Amino acid sequence: AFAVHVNMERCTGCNNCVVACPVNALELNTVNPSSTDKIYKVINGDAVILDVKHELCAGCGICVDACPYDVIQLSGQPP
Amino acid sequence: STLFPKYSKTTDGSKVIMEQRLLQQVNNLILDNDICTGCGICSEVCPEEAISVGAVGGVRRGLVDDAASIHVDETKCSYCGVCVIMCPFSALALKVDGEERLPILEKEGFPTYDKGTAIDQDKCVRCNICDDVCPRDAIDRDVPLFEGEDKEGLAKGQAVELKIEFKVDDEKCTKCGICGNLCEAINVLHKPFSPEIGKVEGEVIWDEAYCDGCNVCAEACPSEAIKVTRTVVGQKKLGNVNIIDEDCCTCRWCAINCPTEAITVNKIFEGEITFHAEKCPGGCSTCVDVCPANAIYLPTPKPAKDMKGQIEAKIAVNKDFCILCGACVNACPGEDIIYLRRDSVKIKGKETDLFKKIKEKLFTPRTSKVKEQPSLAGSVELKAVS
Amino acid sequence: KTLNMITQRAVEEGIAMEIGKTSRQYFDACSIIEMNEQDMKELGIMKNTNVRVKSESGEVVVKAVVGRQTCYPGLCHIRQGVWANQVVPPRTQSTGAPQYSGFPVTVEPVPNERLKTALELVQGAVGMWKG
Amino acid sequence: MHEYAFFLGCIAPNRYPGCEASAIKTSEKVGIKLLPLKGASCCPAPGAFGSIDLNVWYAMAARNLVLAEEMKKDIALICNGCYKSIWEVNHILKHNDELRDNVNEVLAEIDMQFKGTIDVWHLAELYYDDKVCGVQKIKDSVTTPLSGAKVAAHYGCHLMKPKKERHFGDTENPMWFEELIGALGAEPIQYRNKMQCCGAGGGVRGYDIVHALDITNEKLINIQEAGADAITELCPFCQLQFDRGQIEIKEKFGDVYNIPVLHYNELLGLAQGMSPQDLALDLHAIDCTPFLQKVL
Amino acid sequence: VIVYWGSNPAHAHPRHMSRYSIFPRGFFTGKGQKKRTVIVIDPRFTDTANVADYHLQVKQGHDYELFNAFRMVIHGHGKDLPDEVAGIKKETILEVAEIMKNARFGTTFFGMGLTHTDGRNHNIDIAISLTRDLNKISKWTIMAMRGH
Ligand SMILES: Nc1nc2c(c(=O)[nH]1)N[C@H]1C(S)=C(S)[C@@H](COP(=O)(O)OP(=O)(O)OC[C@H]3O[C@@H](n4cnc5c(=O)[nH]c(N)nc54)[C@H](O)[C@@H]3O)O[C@H]1N2
Ligand code: SF4
Ligand code: SF4
Ligand code: SF4
Ligand code: SF4
Ligand code: SF4
Ligand code: SF4
Ligand code: SF4
Ligand code: SF4
Ligand code: SF4
Ligand code: SF4
Repeated sequence: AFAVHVNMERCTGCNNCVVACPVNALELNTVNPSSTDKIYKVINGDAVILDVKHELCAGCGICVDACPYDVIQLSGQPP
Repeated sequence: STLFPKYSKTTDGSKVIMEQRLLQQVNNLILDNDICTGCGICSEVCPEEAISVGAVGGVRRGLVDDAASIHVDETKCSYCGVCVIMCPFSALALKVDGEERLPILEKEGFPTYDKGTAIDQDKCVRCNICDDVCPRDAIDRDVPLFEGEDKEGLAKGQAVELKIEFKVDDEKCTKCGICGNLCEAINVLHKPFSPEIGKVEGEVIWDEAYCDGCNVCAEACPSEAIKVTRTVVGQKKLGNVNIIDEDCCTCRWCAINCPTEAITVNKIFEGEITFHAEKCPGGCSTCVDVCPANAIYLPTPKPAKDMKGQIEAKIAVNKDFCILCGACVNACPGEDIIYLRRDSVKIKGKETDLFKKIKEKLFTPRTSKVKEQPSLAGSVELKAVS
Repeated sequence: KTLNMITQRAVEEGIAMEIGKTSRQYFDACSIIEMNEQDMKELGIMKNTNVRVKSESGEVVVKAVVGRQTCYPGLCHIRQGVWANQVVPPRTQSTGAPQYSGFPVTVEPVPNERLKTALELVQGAVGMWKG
Repeated sequence: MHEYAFFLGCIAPNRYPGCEASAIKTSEKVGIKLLPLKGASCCPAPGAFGSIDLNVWYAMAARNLVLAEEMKKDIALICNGCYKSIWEVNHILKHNDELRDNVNEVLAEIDMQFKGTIDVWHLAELYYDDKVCGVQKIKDSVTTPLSGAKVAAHYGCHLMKPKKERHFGDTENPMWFEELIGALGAEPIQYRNKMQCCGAGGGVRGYDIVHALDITNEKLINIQEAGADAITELCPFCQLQFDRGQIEIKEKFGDVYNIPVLHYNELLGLAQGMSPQDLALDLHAIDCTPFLQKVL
Repeated sequence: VIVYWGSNPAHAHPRHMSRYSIFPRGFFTGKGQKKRTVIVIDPRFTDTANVADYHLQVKQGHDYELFNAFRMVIHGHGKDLPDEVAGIKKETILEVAEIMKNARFGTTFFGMGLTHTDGRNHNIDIAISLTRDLNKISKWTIMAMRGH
């Protein structure tokens, strides 16, 4: 239930934070999908986090490790 | 107001130090963030409900800086030290004044875990497998380091107890340096050359501490002067191998893989963990990355002409090595891929009503969850399975 | 000093051209040297200061910065565009692909000199610089 | 992109133009748009002009306010003294009716009325606010780390004091400006009596230069003892004092510090990659070259 | 296995990685990225190299010698390599070559690193020769990073 922050100023729209998030990958890549909500979607060229109320993230670091030009900061402390 | 109950929480390097000042008495709950594994056996056990669990996967992978695996509300903590006794991999310590001091054990008010480690030194053979497989840096092979990777601990030939005899023909020692221009045992000394005799004359000195049955120098002798022999006296066992007991986590990897069955480890927890592979969303090897006992694996994809219509699993576990910690469950971002349930903790020390409560807390089944409540954002909440 | 050099891409550069080849965004994105920190110290180049990149087939005054994409000691880099092609040598080796990456160049710290805009560069190379 | 009228008083445009240039560039890089104010003048400088006549102080500050009122925009400032004049006259004339009346019948001779419809902000206040560009956005925009530099902050007096008249919180040991310097990557250091006046306020800079310089020298001694490599500031008065006054201290006394004095907007430009020539660091009395060697 | 030889998808083709090469979870690659080995070769430490798992920081212009080293390794007597080739060290060469040999289905992408340096087309054709040689024991497919 952590909080992710995306630096819009250096986001290129690469979409490798959307493809690599394992909560996004739940809908289409799971047998009998449990939850179909998504943290990121690239609207107007930058990654927007729809997870406003910080309910779905799991601090996995797959998205921080994925962005090619580090731009996603993961906060492990309560918002 | 009043100031002197000074509550502080400082991140001194890699140790998160949580403190309570007084004039002369302090209280230091120190968490070593390099050893924490993200299990919650410190949050389930906290009598005072202060320890919460944070971004386990990110912290255990190094992608998080402003947090540890666990957050302790040092205003609520009571410095009992139950967390320090009940943490399987000792990554939490209590220091009262300046020394690691556990009053509850000093008064025998709490049982401790019976990891029960031991290495029968009359059976271990100084092998290197147990140090190699042990996931946690906790097996110590006290063994002089022979020619492998270093200068000889004693010598290649003294790693075994052998019996060798070397003899020469002073009648045929031309005193060329070949005998010791090869072995490090043969040292030929040419005593100074004087026209008195007008000849070369010295001595060939052979030391046991460097020989072998190599016998190369027999025929490296231009004149046939040399002889040798060999055999072992029983057993060698140079050094000792034993287990650090405050670091071992009952994985059974070294016991399962020891060549001579000389290691006696018993798992602290008992139960069962199941993986519903069909619910893993693929590229999320967080569970693999955070498992302390490396029980989890990504099942290797088969080659072609061998798949046989069965495609592959996405994740699985080795129940032989799983220690029922819970880091996998705390880290998985999935919904219910993992099912964890512990049935019996193994202890020494008698019992307590508090310990029965803690057993009841540790033994409730749990599984992952997506979309937990926002009011507790910044921590983890699992699913209670009926 | 010989300081081998390459000319490559960047997202800010692509973004800039699609804003427009005559835009302040394009100017800012392309007028850039991305060299090594060790080379900058050894040459004597203050970070974020104009510098004279002069190869055998031209010359250009370009801002000198340090790039995240770590160039090893002895490499330069201009984001491709007007400024880089002011200095790219035209040798093709009978293939039609000019030496767009890997031509020697000398670098001279020359602050207090302005940068030339894209229009000024091209229209003055041709002889059309009305403004 | 939030839009503000950019007041731009006397010292930044006419002595330290790099400050205003970096202000516009860095504010545009973060989500802020700084629009020129049409025919703005000296905010009647609160010391040297308020000491003479409070009524003409009110009238001139109100004229500056009604320019941006006609523009229908919120003022943005980069000077603590200009903040005092503009913001405080705005606040006083939003609540005091007889003073509104007096200023309005003075301004009616130039076809111009004050109604009190806009708000006044300091640029650092905007950089700190979370609705507008926040500390995290500043960290995002920073592209040159400026690491390994000890930097001493001078808050000034007219931004934060009196706390019964402002809304910035504690005046005894604020840390907000230290967070903006920490965002840039430079480590802000703490020195003795960090909240002391620089000595240039109230017209003392002009009336008694030796007195003002002694007040400044107390600060410079503390800052050198701490070990600063530059002094950030949010006021062109204080920058002028700390910059000229180092030279006047070197000549009137025998004290040498050679500590560069930079506006926070100039440091923000340096962090975001602007060139020293584009910041006009050659227009300062005290050479910035050692600091540039350290941070570049 | 995925090789980006002389290319920089992060800045040239931004959604190449998230659409075609690395991160998508395919049919036979259901595990996604975590079973893909990504090797990036170029003198810079580009953003593609940040995302990658290996990196062969090669001297600019020596890719022909690098390819020849790889192909001698593949043809089998790779012991005749010098101590280092093109700035790359022989053990790392052997590491990447072993990964390439064991690849179930590989793919090589190339760009300006090969088409704009010394030996414009000979770099590309030694790359294609390497691919044709690898298809002896594995399946490998060169592919050009076309721009517009
Ligand atoms: N934003 C943006 N995107 C673009 C373009 C653009 O202009 N702007 N251009 C488009 C078009 S026209 C092109 S053709 C494509 C091509 O773009 P790419 O083919 O992907 O090549 P580059 O982006 O130029 O980066 C090439 C990489 O090869 C490295 N390199 C340089 N010399 C050598 C060498 O000698 N050996 C090796 N191994 N590597 C070397 C370079 O450092 C660089 O990392 O991009 C397209 N995408
Ligand atoms: S940390 Fe994991 S779950 Fe959270 S947004 Fe990133 S990839 Fe998704
Ligand atoms: S991976 Fe990074 S650059 Fe790409 S869209 Fe996500 S945040 Fe932006
Ligand atoms: S290892 Fe587990 S029980 Fe021990 S401190 Fe870390 S999270 Fe708590
Ligand atoms: S010392 Fe006791 S109260 Fe404090 S965190 Fe540990 S278990 Fe909880
Ligand atoms: S694995 Fe067994 S035999 Fe080998 S060193 Fe360890 S204890 Fe001894
Ligand atoms: S090599 Fe043979 S002949 Fe020479 S000194 Fe030794 S034993 Fe004697
Ligand atoms: S038998 Fe071998 S090891 Fe022994 S002295 Fe001769 S050469 Fe040396
Ligand atoms: S018993 Fe298991 S966990 Fe403990 S040291 Fe041996 S291998 Fe490691
Ligand atoms: S497999 Fe066992 S040891 Fe590994 S994380 Fe899961 S419960 Fe813990
Ligand atoms: S079990 Fe959890 S950590 Fe492992 S692949 Fe599935 S979602 Fe990812």
